[PDB]
Amino acid sequence: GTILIDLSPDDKEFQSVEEEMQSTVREHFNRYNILKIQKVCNKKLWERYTHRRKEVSEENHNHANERMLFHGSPFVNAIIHKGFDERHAYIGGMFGAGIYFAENSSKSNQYVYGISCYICHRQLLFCRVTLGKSFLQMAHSPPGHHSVTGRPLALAEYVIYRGEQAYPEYLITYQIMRPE
Repeated sequence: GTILIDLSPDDKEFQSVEEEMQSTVREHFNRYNILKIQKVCNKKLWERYTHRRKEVSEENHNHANERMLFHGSPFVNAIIHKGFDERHAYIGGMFGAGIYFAENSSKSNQYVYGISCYICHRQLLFCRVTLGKSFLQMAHSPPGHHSVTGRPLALAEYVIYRGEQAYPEYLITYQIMRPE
């Protein structure tokens, strides 16, 4: 029961997600061509998220440690309908078998087509992620912990090992803009 709410570029919510998308771009293109920012409204994927959010709160001194983070994966189209699913994690990842996020849109943009075209439209997710007690760096969370924060330039990555601790709130259809 997923319904996509298309946001007007004149809407404060659109501009918020637009600036957050554009301002978090670093260099390893310069700016993005933001085409479509849609809200993801699924009552069951939401009640599943919030239920888990409260579980983590009670295990972390009444602090969910919630963050808005970007996500890229070949599974975006499936995620918005079936929710995040740790079962589809990669066994050999640097931080084990978890779902990867980043606070830089440009980081998540790397993982859109698995692990240089200006024409083909891309999609990222801008998600609510419950980090809870994040371990600074494997199969699951370490004991007493709910997420992994990594920092391998030195760009921050965040990994969860339970699909229900993230909700794909915004679907951003965009292109990387050609440097003039």
